[PDB]
Amino acid sequence: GPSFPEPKVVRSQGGLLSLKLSATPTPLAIAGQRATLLTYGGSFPGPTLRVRPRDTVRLTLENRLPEPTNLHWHGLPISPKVDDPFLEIPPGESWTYEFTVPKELAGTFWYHPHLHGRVAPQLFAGLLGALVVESSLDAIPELREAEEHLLVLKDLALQGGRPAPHTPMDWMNGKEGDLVLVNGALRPTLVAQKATLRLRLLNASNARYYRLALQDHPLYLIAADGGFLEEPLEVSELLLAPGERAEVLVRLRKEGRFLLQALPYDRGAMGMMDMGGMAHAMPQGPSRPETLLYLIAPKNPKPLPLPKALSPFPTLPAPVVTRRLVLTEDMMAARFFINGQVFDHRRVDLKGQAQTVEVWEVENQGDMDHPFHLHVHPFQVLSVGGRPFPYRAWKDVVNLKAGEVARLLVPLREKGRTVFHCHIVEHEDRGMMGVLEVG
Amino acid sequence: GPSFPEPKVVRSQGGLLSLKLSATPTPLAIAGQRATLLTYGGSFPGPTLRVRPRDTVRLTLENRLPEPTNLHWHGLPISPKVDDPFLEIPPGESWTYEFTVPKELAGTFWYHPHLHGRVAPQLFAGLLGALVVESSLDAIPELREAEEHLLVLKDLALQGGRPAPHTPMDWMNGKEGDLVLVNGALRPTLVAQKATLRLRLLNASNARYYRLALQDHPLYLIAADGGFLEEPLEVSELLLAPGERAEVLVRLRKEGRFLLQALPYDRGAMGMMDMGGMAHAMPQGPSRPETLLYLIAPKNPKPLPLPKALSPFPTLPAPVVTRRLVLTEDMMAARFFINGQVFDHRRVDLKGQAQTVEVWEVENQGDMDHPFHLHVHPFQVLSVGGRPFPYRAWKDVVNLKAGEVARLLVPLREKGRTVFHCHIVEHEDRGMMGVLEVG
Ligand SMILES: [Cu+2]
Ligand SMILES: [Cu+2]
Ligand SMILES: [Cu+2]
Ligand SMILES: [Cu+2]
Ligand SMILES: [Cu+2]
Ligand SMILES: [Cu+2]
Ligand code: NA
Ligand code: NA
Repeated sequence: GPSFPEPKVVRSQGGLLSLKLSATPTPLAIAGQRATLLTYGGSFPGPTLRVRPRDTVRLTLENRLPEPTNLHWHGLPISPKVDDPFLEIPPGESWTYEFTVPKELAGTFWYHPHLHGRVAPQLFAGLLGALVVESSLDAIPELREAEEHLLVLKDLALQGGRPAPHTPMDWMNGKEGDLVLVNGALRPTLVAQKATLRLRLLNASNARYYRLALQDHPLYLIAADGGFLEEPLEVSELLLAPGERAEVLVRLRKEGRFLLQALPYDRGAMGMMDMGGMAHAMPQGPSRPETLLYLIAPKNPKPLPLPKALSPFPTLPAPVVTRRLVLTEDMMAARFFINGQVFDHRRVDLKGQAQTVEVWEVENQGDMDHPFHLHVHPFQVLSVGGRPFPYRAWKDVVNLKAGEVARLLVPLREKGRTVFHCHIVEHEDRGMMGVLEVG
Repeated sequence: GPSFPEPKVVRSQGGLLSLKLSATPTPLAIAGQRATLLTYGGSFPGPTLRVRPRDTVRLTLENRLPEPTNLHWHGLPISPKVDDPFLEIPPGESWTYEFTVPKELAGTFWYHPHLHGRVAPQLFAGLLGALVVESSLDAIPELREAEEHLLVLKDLALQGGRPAPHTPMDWMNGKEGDLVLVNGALRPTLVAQKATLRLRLLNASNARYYRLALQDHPLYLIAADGGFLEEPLEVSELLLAPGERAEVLVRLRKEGRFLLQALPYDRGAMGMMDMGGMAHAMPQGPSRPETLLYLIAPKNPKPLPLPKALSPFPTLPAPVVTRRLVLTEDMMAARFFINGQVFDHRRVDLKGQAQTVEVWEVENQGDMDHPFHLHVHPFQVLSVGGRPFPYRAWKDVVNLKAGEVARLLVPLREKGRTVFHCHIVEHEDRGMMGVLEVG
């Protein structure tokens, strides 16, 4: 096959993407070993769905798991009566998700389970795939002529040919695995044929962070989670927290082999030590460095010029309310709170008005990083930690280090009940989620 | 009382020290709190016995403990039929130790239990005291005019008003306590009246090391465990392992307060950690620094000159045998071995000839420091770690860091069966001891 493995793509046909996917235990070969994973469509990752604005998506999910499941269309600003976080599909039953792709939308999204209390084991076991909304901006020559690849960043641990079970410490920290994979492959080689690469990046891990750096090269950020930036932004590295997406241009500077690495990053995970008094919690410290892939540049690379502009970011109306959402932890209990409470699907926590804009100040009073996700209503990050964000783009996950406040501008779009939660999915399963009702 | 607490002294009378001591649980005040310790003579430390060469010692030990006990006359080159490591005194019974102090002897010795398998809890709980053999060398003016003090270095931990029980990790590492005491007092003040101090130092701890340093001052070593050096040796610090003794002169240089500290020292103690894989053993690292006492210098101090010479060290006959004793560990089992075996009181390990000299090469193939002690037969340390020792003096404990070989010259003195063992007494109780028979 191609040197660089990527999920099989399913494209809409005549404006319609109509697909049946089964969620099923499936034996496959991964990373050189045989294992049984839980997959969509028989593969890990699941198939990439590729659509255009105004397409209809009709996706029938057949549940062939031994427990209930559902889908979250992560990042899509659609109705929460479709992207329904409270729906349960029982074992053996099916449900059809049908929606229209919004007109003003572009970027890399993804789909995965969202059945409260069971997300972390289901996502860890292999249930996820990407959704790409292609744009008329993809026709500008500086993007059209780039070589495009999707990179699904997802780690795994195997025991006895199956995904390793969650331990109590995994529920506290979020589970990370020793197999650090790209598109389900272990350290694949990308032999570039063009000097400019357009890489769509997805962190579909439960909890692992990827502090991305390409040896000898900057990255040019052109899209965040939910849409394009206004112009490319040069960065020396790019941190992708669980659930985040980014698109970058890589301008290969000379022939050679360059490693794409996940550099050391300390997200605040904890271990336990006994040194005579004790036992007491102790920081794990930064992750060990990982090589994600080997990038081989072509001969005599001459990259395209960067695009001067991408998409202007919308002018938003003045906001009508400011909200404050404080994140705290009880690590030894593995319980996680928003404003002092754990999720309860019967309780509405915030009530807002469709088509108004809100300012959300989300404050991490814990010691771990927490990547905060809001369904249905993409947001503009204004500042995090008191530092203004250096670009304007739609996001739907924002990472908070210990102590930091993020200030978000949140236009409320579709009416209905939806949720916001930490995207360390173990923390969501363990309570760090609340309910927003938009009317 | 005097600003500097020291154990009460019992002196021989007319050439005879005849004393009844009871080993008993005794309520006392220590470090500002009430506790019940196991004591000799009603005190912690026990009374200091002070004798001269050729004195007779007649000590009746009455056992008022709930378990058997005995005495080891640590460092005295007397008969192992008196200093009998196999003798058991049952609860409520008494035994009289009677011996003559050897003619060619001087220094600081001590007494403590040596009933195999029960040493560590009995010593930790308070059962120990010092024995001083005074010398005609003490009359030379450079020692006579010095101010003399004994410093018994011994730590403790209390729980519920009693010595803290041993945990499994204590049996592996040797138990250290958070109360780091001098003569049973917490950080006492020594207000010096003379400019030269002669300090007798005893490490009577189960396992704690004392890396001794006096602020702003060197120490002048004048005696090791079992006798004088040939001349004073200037040192910037002095490591005293469990069971070791030293005598030093301190020459106070100016008015002021100087701390005597136990500086950080890593003896190889281990803890346990769980960081996601695990649980696995991890080094504790160096001890935290401790202040042992506050030393107040007098006004306008003018120290005496040092003695030019002390005692010539004996010329020993050429040795007739070389022995090799290899120390190893099974830390997770808390088992400790010499040449692959644990102690067995029925098994003789070495057979030597009285009045010959032997070379013992003791090799630490473990990762912890081990302070190796031989009963009855004081030795001359030639080298440790391949470094020649910088002085000649009688020792009876030699500390080995991980990997190090000590080469000892061992004149065999009294006939009979005796033992050698680690003086981390938990390691002796857990097997690191063997039997020497001299005939
Ligand atoms: Cu998600
Ligand atoms: Cu969600
Ligand atoms: Cu979290
Ligand atoms: Cu001893
Ligand atoms: Cu002994
Ligand atoms: Cu030892
Ligand atoms: Na299938
Ligand atoms: Na008593």
